[PDB]
Amino acid sequence: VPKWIQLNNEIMIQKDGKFQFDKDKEAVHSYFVDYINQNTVFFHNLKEKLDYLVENQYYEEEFLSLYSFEDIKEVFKTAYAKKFRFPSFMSAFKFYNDYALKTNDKKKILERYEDRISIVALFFANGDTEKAKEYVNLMINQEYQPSTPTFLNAGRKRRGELVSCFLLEVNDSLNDISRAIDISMQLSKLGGGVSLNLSKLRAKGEAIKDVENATKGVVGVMKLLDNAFRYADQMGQRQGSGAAYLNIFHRDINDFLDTKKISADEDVRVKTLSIGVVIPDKFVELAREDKAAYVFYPHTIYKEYGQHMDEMDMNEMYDKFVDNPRVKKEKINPRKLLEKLAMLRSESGYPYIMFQDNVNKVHANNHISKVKFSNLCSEVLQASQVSSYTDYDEEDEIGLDISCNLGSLNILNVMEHKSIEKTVKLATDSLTHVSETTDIRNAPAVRRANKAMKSIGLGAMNLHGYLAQNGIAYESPEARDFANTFFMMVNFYSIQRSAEIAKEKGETFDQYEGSTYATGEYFDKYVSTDFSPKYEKIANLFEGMHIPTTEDWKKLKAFVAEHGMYHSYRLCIAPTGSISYVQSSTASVMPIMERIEERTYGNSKTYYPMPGLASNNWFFYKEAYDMDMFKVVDMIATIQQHIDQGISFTLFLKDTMTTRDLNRIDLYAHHRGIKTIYYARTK
Amino acid sequence: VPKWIQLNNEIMIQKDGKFQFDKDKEAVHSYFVDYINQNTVFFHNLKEKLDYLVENQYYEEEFLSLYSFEDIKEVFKTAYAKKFRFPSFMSAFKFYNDYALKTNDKKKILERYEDRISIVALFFANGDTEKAKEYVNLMINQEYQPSTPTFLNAGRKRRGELVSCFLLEVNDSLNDISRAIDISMQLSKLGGGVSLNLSKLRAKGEAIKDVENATKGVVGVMKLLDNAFRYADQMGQRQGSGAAYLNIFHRDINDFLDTKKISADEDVRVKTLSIGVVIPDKFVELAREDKAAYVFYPHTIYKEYGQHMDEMDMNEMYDKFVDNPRVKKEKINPRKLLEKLAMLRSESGYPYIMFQDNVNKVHANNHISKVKFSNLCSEVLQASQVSSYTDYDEEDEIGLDISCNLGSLNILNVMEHKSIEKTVKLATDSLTHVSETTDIRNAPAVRRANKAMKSIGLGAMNLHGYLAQNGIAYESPEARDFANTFFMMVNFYSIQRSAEIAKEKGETFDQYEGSTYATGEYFDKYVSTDFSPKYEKIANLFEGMHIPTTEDWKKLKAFVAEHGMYHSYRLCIAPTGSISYVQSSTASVMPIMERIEERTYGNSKTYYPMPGLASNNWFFYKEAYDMDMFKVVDMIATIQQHIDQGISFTLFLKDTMTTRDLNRIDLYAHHRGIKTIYYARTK
Amino acid sequence: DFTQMFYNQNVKQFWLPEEIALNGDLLTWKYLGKNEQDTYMKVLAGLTLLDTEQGNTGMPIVAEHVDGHQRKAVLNFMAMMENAVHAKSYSNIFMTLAPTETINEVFEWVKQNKYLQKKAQMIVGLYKAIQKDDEISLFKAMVASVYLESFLFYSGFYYPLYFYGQGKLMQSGEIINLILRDEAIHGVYVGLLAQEIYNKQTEEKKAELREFAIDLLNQLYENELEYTEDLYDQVGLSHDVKKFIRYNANKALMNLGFDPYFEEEDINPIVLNGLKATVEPLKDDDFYF
Amino acid sequence: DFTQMFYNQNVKQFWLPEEIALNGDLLTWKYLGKNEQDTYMKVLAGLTLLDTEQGNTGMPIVAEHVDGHQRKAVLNFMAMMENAVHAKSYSNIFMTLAPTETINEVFEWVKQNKYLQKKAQMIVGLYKAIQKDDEISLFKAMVASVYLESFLFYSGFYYPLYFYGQGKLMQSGEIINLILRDEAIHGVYVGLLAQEIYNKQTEEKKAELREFAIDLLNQLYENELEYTEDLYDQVGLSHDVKKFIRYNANKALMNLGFDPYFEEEDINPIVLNGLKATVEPLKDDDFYF
Ligand SMILES: Nc1ncnc2c1ncn2[C@@H]1O[C@H](COP(=O)(O)OP(=O)(O)OP(=O)(O)O)[C@@H](O)[C@H]1O
Ligand SMILES: Nc1ncnc2c1ncn2[C@@H]1O[C@H](COP(=O)(O)OP(=O)(O)OP(=O)(O)O)[C@@H](O)[C@H]1O
Ligand SMILES: Cc1cn([C@H]2C[C@H](O)[C@@H](COP(=O)(O)OP(=O)(O)OP(=O)(O)O)O2)c(=O)[nH]c1=O
Ligand SMILES: [Mg+2]
Ligand SMILES: [Mg+2]
Ligand SMILES: [Mn+2]
Ligand SMILES: [Mn+2]
Ligand SMILES: [Mn+2]
Ligand SMILES: [Mn+2]
Repeated sequence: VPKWIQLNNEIMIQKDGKFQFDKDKEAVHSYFVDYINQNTVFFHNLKEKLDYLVENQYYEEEFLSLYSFEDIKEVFKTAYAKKFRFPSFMSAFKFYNDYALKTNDKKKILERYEDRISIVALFFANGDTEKAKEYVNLMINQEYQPSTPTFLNAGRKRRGELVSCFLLEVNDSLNDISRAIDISMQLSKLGGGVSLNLSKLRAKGEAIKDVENATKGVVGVMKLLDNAFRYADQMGQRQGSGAAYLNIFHRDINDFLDTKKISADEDVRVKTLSIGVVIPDKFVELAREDKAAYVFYPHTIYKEYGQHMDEMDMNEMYDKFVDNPRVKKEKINPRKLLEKLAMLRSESGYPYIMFQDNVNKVHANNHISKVKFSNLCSEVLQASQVSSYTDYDEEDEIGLDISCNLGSLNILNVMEHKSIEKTVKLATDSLTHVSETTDIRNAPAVRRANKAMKSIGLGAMNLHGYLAQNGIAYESPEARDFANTFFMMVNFYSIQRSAEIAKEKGETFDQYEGSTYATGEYFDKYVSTDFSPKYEKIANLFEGMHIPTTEDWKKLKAFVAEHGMYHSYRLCIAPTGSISYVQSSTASVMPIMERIEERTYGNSKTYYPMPGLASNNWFFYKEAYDMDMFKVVDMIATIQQHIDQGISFTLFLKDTMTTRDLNRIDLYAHHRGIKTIYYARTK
Repeated sequence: VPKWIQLNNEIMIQKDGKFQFDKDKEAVHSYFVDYINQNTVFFHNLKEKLDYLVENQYYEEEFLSLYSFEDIKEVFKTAYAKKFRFPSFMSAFKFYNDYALKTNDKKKILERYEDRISIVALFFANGDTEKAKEYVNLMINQEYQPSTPTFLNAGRKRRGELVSCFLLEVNDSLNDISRAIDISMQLSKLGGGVSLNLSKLRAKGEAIKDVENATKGVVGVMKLLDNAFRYADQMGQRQGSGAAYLNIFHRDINDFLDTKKISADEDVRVKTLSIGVVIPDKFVELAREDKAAYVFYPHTIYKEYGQHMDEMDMNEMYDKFVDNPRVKKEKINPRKLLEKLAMLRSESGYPYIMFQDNVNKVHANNHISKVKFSNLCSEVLQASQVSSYTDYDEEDEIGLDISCNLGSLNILNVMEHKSIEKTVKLATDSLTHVSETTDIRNAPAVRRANKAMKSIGLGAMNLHGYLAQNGIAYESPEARDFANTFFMMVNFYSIQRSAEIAKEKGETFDQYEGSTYATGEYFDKYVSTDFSPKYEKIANLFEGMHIPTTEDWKKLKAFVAEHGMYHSYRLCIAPTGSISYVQSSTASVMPIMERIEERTYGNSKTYYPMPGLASNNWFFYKEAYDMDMFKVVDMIATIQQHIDQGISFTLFLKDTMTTRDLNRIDLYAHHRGIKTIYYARTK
Repeated sequence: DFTQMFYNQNVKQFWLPEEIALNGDLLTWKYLGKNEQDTYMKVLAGLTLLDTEQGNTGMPIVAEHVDGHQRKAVLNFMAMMENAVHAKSYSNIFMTLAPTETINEVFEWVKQNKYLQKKAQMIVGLYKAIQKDDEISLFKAMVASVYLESFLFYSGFYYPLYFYGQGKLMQSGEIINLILRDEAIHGVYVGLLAQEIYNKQTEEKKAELREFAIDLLNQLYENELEYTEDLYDQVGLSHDVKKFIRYNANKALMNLGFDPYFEEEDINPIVLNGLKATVEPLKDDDFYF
Repeated sequence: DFTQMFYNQNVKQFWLPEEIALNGDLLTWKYLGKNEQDTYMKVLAGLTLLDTEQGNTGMPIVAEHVDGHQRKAVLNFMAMMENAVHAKSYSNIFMTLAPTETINEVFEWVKQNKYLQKKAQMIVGLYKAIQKDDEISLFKAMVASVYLESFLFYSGFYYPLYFYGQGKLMQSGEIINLILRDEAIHGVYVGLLAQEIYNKQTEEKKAELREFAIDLLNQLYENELEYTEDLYDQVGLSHDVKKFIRYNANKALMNLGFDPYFEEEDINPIVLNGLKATVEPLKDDDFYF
């Protein structure tokens, strides 16, 4: 057992009835005195290091060639002047095991934290030394964290794509299904998580070229996609991850759900394909009134109306579908379906729940399309247009496939530096740069939507960490007040930066003129409701920072009207799995699952306390499972009212609560305006 | 139970110790006087029938519009003038259950045998009334039988494709793999059996752009193809059938074979994809000498030499592969691999065995490409060039994917009518028409190969029926002499018709100038060796027909040199599974499995005696399992010497014999020049 | 050829009633109508009563007359599952859903019920008729046992599976599914032991044993139809239950190496949702001809 | 007052030999003398025979005659343990340590060994003499069963325990300790059932039953002495084992409610060292907040 691992395991050993949290710090020192410095490759000067990394195909020549060597050296010096120290052993371990650049033999460390941050900053700035230094100060203060793809791969020649969330629309044809399989394989090859909408696909027992009972339904397509994702597994590094979304009014919805049951046969169950269910308000109304619902055959609806079932508003179309004899449908019990969803989420955490009307009643780009499905993490909610992939030697009709750009603000570090505006604007600029530098040659609709929509996702993390280190309970009304104010400022500065980029470049996102930004509707609740903190403690937390008022929001609305907005979507709160360790932050805006988490690496045990955990804030670091899920829903809705896309919202349940409690949480989330529900993790 | 069912079951009820074969005839009468005539749909005249079939989307109106109604009436009258009668109940039952056109609800019979034959003939003639009458006389005499796709689907609006088998070359890339999956689904949707050569795909543990041990090998692609064929299953009517072919020198050859082991795990086992193994002469030489062999990693060979492992001759490059340190290889025991092949064929009948050198030592189009794999029935052996399917928005390099049209001569009916020449020429014309009117819009390499190669497959059926009905034992040297003479005549007249078509159209198949037809090498054994019958009985059997001599072959060689050949490939002997029932013929050139076969249909059981089975020829209808497989190999080699493509050669084994006997049969087949071995069916 | 394989599958399927918490079924149970609750109770009591006969007599009597140490061990294991696991599981389900007085009354009713008694006594009669060293009487009892394990239970299993497939009474439905999975393997195993006896017989004796099996199946089937209408007409399910009985009758016949008796039918989708040649080395000179 | 707690104890003690990996004993086995290996194989073979008959015959027959579904469930479970778990575990040990020929030879040796045949004849004879509704014949068989559980196994158990206590053959020894833990509770349980029957008798009848029990014990004891000498003389341990079997004879008598018969002696201290989620329906009030 290594010395740092012993020093880390000494945390659980209680002295005077208290955990030895400070010992973790010592572990970090050991982890750097015994391992990191010994296995870190050192060079006589930075010029030699850069030459070795470029020549050995570690870095890219293009992004480094935009700067003189003096500017690169100045950026590296700015990164190293902070003298950044990892506060916990797990932060440094996760960085140097997951993100630090290693030799081809994987035994030496080529990149420190400062080196990786400097390289990512130089990639972000695209030739501006001052902008690169600003990015270096942003990331070394740990105010902003690029996502795992961006942070890991920026500036590296041997790399995947910087985007890892991809949403694909699948049209109801064999050509479109095969193209979807191909694109899923190509994007998993790039290292991205792929979500596919299967609602347009006709159900099982439908007609193919006017022969009856011929379609295999969406379950056969799910089997094909599951095989494709198993095959494309990042060159045998990570398990291929894919998601499939189906509307709850699709007839296959039960069989869809049956793919996640343990009792399902081998020809029914898909193991590497996550599933999500899109639930329109009509289904919730039918379940609430206990009226029996109807699941429709999509192809009959398409033949009758010329549009797909998921392309029209089910609230106004459901009665017409039911009363139409030419539309084929099957009787179901919506309450039984809700109970089945709750039971499946209890067993396996699936499916993801998308409340379609909750997403689309605040969607700014409904003119382009309504949000029909979400991503693999159930937080990307954007307009998508299906593509018509025709036969060979025939021109395809390329639509819009969602691929947003991830990046997370560290709420604790951002707010302690009183730099919400600067961090949000710099993160928006970096996300815009990464979106502009993304070029996928095997996903035509993804590339077209990236060029047109210019959608980015700016998330936040360390919400619970910040609240606990400031003596605020996550379920307290003060925490929701802080979340409201902080995320309203984040939205304000994100919109301001998007409008500034649109003014500078002279271009907005495609079909912006039809958006609620152009019409000013988006700013309605912002020009009438003041989002300043209602509690003195939160106001003192925001001291030293200008909180945008209704007049500021009116000025921003006028600015957007005059200049437009560059990004169709700006904010989405991703789970932030492993980057939260490196940043010493709690994951996403979720409450912490455990105060101290026990992990097993190799044959060794390691202990990670939550950041800033001590005896004084032990009570404020309440575990997520012990919390009331209604108050967690309230906080997530408070944040969601300022996020244009969704939030990865995992439910944290105890083994005691039943499926009725899960359904109640889901229905309260639907009532409170929650757009997506990610997971049902049972303790 | 139906009356005809009782009459057919009365065959096995012996009277005076003999089977009541004549009862079978009675059954057909019943089957027509109680079911077919009552279930048939009669019109006032042919005009109303044709109009009803045209407007109700049963028939394509284009092929019928090329004839005036008087000509169509004359063709139908020619078909009905023969007064064709089905001699066995099973012939009529199979036609009216599998090939006769029925209504949309399948409650009535719209097409008689004469109606189907007339429609197929009118489609074949393409506006020529005299040619349509010739086709009608050829098919109503049952001298020639179009394949099941062509016979069933010719002239139908709801038809599929007329091509039975498709062969795809899969290049070593994710884009090519995805395109192969798409094309396999498209062609299975069209109803054709798809064969894919996986020998170019790099083995398991190869590098995908400098990251090693990343590839899943051919087994992952096999699983993808298996799921694709499961999904595309002819709209749920016929199970999707696919074939995978791998060279025996591929490193994955064991894992390949492990896909068919009955103890294979679900993550490896493949159940809807047939497997074939391509064995060069080098492997047989290594096994014979008991020298340990080496299987190779295709990607290392491609990197070192710039060509795929199966793209070059292993007999001359195996030592270079072994001595090359930059080529990666694994040690295997070739005798152990042969024993594994024999055990697998005993257990499940797989893999198909393709003796590559036996195919390519007489292959006429080696300049275009060597034959690297076979079809799903292991009888199509043609040159194929792999396609380079590139990224989206990039032009693809379209290669040649094999596809040929099947058609079988009924040997008994052809020789009874003394019309080898006329039947062969008319069948060649019909297959040329089927190739010309075939246009597949989702398989580009298949379309290009169909347009360029113009390859057709003219098979033969009722070899054993003709031999047994003429008092010739199938294993006798007289039977092999008859096969030699008959198939030399078939080859002569097929080459003559191909050259005549090339002369009349002024065009040959692509790259004909480099073929052995153009250089005259193909005719060598035909201009030096006489293939006239060596037995007086066979010569009497061939009386009334001009058997080509060496002078006729020299004249044909000069004619080909002057005019060329329209078809790259002309003769391939398919299994002819279910259409042999309608023709009252034994399946293909294979010996009969059983004298009387008991088949269960619905809740009833039926007995089909072999065509012409009686007391005097009971022992001439020797069952295949009771026959010496070495003499069957001799027969198949004798036929194969006159067939440019392969023959679907099924091995018929007894349970008592061991895997050593199967290996001996395989090695004798390789020694005798057998190109492919189809199945190892054990009694 | 098969006993060690079945030993493995049996012991790896071992489970205990305590593993499934039953109390959460009360949430769904309270929402069923009187007819649904009545049918469920009656079906449950039917299964309980039949399974007790199998534990006290059926499995132990077969274990007694079968020769072979390994077969006796597998049969003992199966008898244990009936008495120690299944019987306690049925009792647990009852005690959770009904008060003591209601349980006693349902068992009084089902104990007097004509259709339940007819089948219970027919099966028990064949077990009581086994004679020492007479393999014909043993075979007849094995046929009866397979019919119970693979056929007679299924008119009963239908209802818990029907609820289980709808998201109702999930805890007791999970228990029933585990029980059913045990009875399936019991039926297959006893079926193989019966085929062993059958295959030792002459052709005339075989034809006679086939007639016995089909005649017995017919008697039981006609009573099952009456049993089914008696229980399921009040909840409108009898048509679909009848399809499920025939489908399981065919499985029971296949377990005994016999052909299916009934035409293939599709089953209710809710219930569905609930549910070597001798290797001889090449000796060389086999490559030369 | 006791069956439920025995039921719970028996089912919580459930185990399979495959849970214990045996390849760790390979070296300490290899290192034993030929005499030691011979005695060890034969000892376990004698145990295998006893468990074979206890599982096939003894426990099932007692289960048949004892009234009450819970008592029958305990006895059925114990029967399963005998032949499906205990008897089989010995084959796991044999298959690990010994080549097939040595295994074949030791099973041939049990068939021809006169002491092992005599003890089987005596015990199984009493099992097969049980008459329905005759409590005295049942008592006699239960005494025989207690003597098998708590006395007869111990001439065999001595040797694995003797090695375990020296840190030798510890994986095999772990299996044996699990078997011994089971037999101890089996002997107590059957002892309590025997006492029930004994306590129903007149004083005169009781006096005869004590005579039966003591005469049977002495007869079995005298045979076990000869068996012990036959096995252990070649390893020098016969006198030590004899002390152990007398110790356990007293425990068997005590399980039957009788006073100890042999005087206390010091036992080898080595041998002493050898010792789904719950589902509720959705109410209309759960849709409003
Ligand atoms: N907690 C930590 N986080 C990150 N790096 C660390 C940490 N502890 C030590 N290191 C690394 O080890 C070096 C030694 O640091 P130490 O605590 O011994 O003193 P120092 O004054 O920071 O040293 P130096 O002269 O290297 O700057 C640091 O410069 C840094 O590179
Ligand atoms: N074996 C058969 N094959 C094909 N069609 C048959 C067969 N048997 C009967 N039919 C059909 O059923 C009709 C019944 O007539 P059948 O053969 O009994 O003799 P028919 O009335 O004297 O006239 P004909 O033989 O001249 O048609 C036939 O005309 C024919 O259309
Ligand atoms: C992407 C991917 C490829 N492969 C295998 C199958 C293909 O035959 C083979 C080639 O993939 P390619 O698509 O050719 O990958 P590449 O072109 O980026 O890499 P290279 O330059 O080396 O050609 O890699 C996998 O096994 N799994 C995968 O996920
Ligand atoms: Mg379409
Ligand atoms: Mg490539
Ligand atoms: Mn049971
Ligand atoms: Mn049972
Ligand atoms: Mn025991
Ligand atoms: Mn015991």
